[PDB]
Amino acid sequence: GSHMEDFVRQCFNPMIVELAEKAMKEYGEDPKIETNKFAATCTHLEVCFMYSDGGSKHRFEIIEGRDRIMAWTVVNSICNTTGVEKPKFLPDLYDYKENRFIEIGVTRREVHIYYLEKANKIKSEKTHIHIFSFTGEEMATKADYTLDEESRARIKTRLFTIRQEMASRSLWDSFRQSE
Ligand SMILES: C[C@H](C[C@@H](C[C@H](C[C@@H](C[C@@H](CCN1CCCC1=O)N1CCCC1=O)N1CCCC1=O)N1CCCC1=O)N1CCCC1=O)N1CCCC1=O
Ligand SMILES: Nc1ncnc2c1ncn2CCNC(=O)c1nc([C@@H]2CCCN2C(=O)OCc2ccccc2)[nH]c(=O)c1O
Ligand SMILES: [Mn+2]
Ligand SMILES: [Mn+2]
Repeated sequence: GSHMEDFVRQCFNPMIVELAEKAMKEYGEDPKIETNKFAATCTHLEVCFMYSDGGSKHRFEIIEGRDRIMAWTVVNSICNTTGVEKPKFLPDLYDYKENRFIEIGVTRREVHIYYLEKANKIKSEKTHIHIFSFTGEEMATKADYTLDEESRARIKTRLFTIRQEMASRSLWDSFRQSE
């Protein structure tokens, strides 16, 4: 295998690793080759799941982690349930409390840079955007951060723990440059 793949398997829990493998193979990418994107898929997955964990019991409909056609099935149902507009791109969550889809981003640049790319690419206006970084920074639409401070602070801490673990294994440099 590879050093990055070995690190991913001992860093994330097996359920996350399995969902990342499925999501990567579903789009023609092999986790054993594109190991940097393998780490980023695991990171993005865990962040979405910690995010959904931060709300109430039945607040978030998780979209990420499902297969493509079932994910769009849940989106069509949410749209016909509440009446919100069907987004052009697959989001990560839906907030039943605020009635909006959420796109979650985990970047290795300025949260402003990645927000600008995502906000211009989405072009749906209704989809709420929330970006985390590997340095503790976050940016969200209308400065509305959805969750309480304690839940967001846990995610940031986890991201920085992943960053330190990669550097100890001298993997962080190629990982930050691969994005
Ligand atoms: C035991 C516990 C594991 C976590 C798992 C949970 C993520 C997520 C799990 C899967 C369900 C699998 N599939 C396959 C298709 C149908 C389907 O449903 N997916 C992915 C798509 C949506 C979904 O449901 N789920 C399940 C319940 C709610 C949820 O979000 N979460 C949430 C926090 C971080 C994390 O990983 N659980 C289970 C419930 C409580 C909990 O925390 N562990 C092990 C040690 C650490 C830990 O937390
Ligand atoms: N190569 C593919 N690997 C898995 N899933 C893929 C994929 N191509 C498409 N999908 C499914 C639909 N896209 C997303 O869900 C999605 N995309 C994006 C960005 C922004 C523009 C395109 N993009 C992209 O290429 O994915 C990057 C990526 C990598 C790991 C984990 C999540 C995302 N950032 C999201 O935070 C996100 O959730
Ligand atoms: Mn997604
Ligand atoms: Mn996302």
